[PDB]
Amino acid sequence: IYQTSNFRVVPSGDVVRFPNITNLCPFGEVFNATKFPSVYAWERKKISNC
Amino acid sequence: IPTNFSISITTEVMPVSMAKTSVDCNMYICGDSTECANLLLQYGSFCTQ
Repeated sequence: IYQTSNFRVVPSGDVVRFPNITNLCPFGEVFNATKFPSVYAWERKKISNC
Repeated sequence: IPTNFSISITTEVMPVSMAKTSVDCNMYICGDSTECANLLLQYGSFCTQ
């Protein structure tokens, strides 16, 4: 018996499993409201980190 | 001159073998970096000797 070289299994696929979505955006909620202001008094809402 | 004997049994422990270790330098050196093997093969037969 004479050792010649080494072997290693080559990876075929790839798993990019990521954690499920975090801070959801209030976009779903801004389109579902019972009251809305006029045209000249439009509200400016700040949305960040979503 | 002794008049009576005393049969005794002693013990003696001597190692004759050790742990047959085998370290693969393909995983020890350049664990998972694929670019590491390009520089590892530059040295030579350090993984063979």
